[PDB]
Amino acid sequence: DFEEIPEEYL
Amino acid sequence: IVEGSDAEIGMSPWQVMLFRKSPQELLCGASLISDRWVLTAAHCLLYPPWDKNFTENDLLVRIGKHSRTRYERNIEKISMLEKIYIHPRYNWRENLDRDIALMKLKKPVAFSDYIHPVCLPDRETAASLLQAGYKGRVTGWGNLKETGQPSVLQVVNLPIVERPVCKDSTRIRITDNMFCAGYKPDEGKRGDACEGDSGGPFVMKSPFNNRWYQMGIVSWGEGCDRDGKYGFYTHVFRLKKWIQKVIDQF
Amino acid sequence: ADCGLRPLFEKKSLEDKTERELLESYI
Ligand SMILES: N[C@H](Cc1ccccc1)C(=O)N1CCC[C@H]1C(=O)NCc1ccc(Br)s1
Ligand SMILES: *[C@@H]1O[C@H](CO)[C@@H](O)[C@H](O)[C@H]1NC(C)=O
Ligand code: NA
Ligand code: NA
Repeated sequence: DFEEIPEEYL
Repeated sequence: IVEGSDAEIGMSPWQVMLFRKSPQELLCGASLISDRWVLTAAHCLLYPPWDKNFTENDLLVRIGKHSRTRYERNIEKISMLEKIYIHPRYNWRENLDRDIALMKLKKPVAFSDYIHPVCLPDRETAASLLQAGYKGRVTGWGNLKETGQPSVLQVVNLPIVERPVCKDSTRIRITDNMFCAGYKPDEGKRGDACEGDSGGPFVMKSPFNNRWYQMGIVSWGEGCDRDGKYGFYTHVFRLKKWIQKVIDQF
Repeated sequence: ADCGLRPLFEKKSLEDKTERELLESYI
């Protein structure tokens, strides 16, 4: 349901 | 938040979203109290009855947000956690007594029009403002009703309730580390926090110095916005000696 | 130090739409 966040934070 | 309204832009710039890395989902609200410290409810991180026990690497905080689900490019900032601190006498076994936790960020967050810390109350501000009938403000991205989810941050203003009314509304044992808020059935107006609003702030605007202070943390309730029930909030000032000890030592 | 003063409200002397409700309760 959430827009994917930038991979750099994961 | 039940029976609230859409927040204005920048209305609650201390609002923090606690976000699970995998699966990517909202876990809780929280608040910004300096460039490196975030305040939330202990049960957002540790609640063994529900097999909840998060570690730092499980979690992110998202600061500066308005939209619940959008990635708000150039506005929100996402921070990793250095360390979690839960109150040592947090009572998850019984009644969520001392439902408070601090999260230290790995790096300081840059303040902006959308990102700014709330004040924590001194004894005098707490004594003056934590009075039955006085209203505070609760914000969050949690459920809009007990039994969907909002597009943007929700806000509701609620009056503090007399402690005997709080006690008489529930079978749960209340403590001096809690207060409750909400309208009475006769008052007409409605509103409450709900699941997903956990850990977010109950704030009051001091009429003495026109600053916003965080008096409470969304802690617990039996349902959401039920007649004759009230939301319960961690009494931040009562626990401020623990807050200061953590920040001063870490 | 700067805590509790919002860039888009107190810092610009703008009020949000419901903060008056809080003030009116502080009797
Ligand atoms: N329904 C229980 C009642 C209870 C059980 C055990 C000890 C104390 C209270 C409850 O609130 N919780 C269970 C643990 C977490 C907490 C919660 O869901 N918090 C969030 C909110 C729900 C409604 C409002 Br308003 S805030
Ligand atoms: C929570 O998890 C940590 C690390 O996994 C562990 O050390 C701690 O004992 C756990 N606490 C509870 C109450 O289960
Ligand atoms: Na009771
Ligand atoms: Na109610």
